[PDB]
Amino acid sequence: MSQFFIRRPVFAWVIAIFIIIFGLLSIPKLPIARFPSVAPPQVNIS
Amino acid sequence: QMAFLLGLSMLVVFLVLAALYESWAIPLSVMLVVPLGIFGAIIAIMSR
Repeated sequence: MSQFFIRRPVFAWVIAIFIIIFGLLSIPKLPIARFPSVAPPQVNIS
Repeated sequence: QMAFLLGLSMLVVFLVLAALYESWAIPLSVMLVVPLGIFGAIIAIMSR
């Protein structure tokens, strides 16, 4: 595997840029919070 | 969202090309042909 990329650096940089651009497109649409849905969900019947 | 679909699609094709032919010039030469196809497409649409 590694020996394949030692002679094909452009392929390595292409996979790197693929990951980099997908992460940069993904970050904005990622919700933010102080904690995840960690506390058990409650259904209140008033 | 017609610009991002053409901006992202073109970039995907460029990166795949560079991966496939281990170079940065070959994918540029392949990308340089897209405006000609769009050219005809626009020509046909305007004419019709």
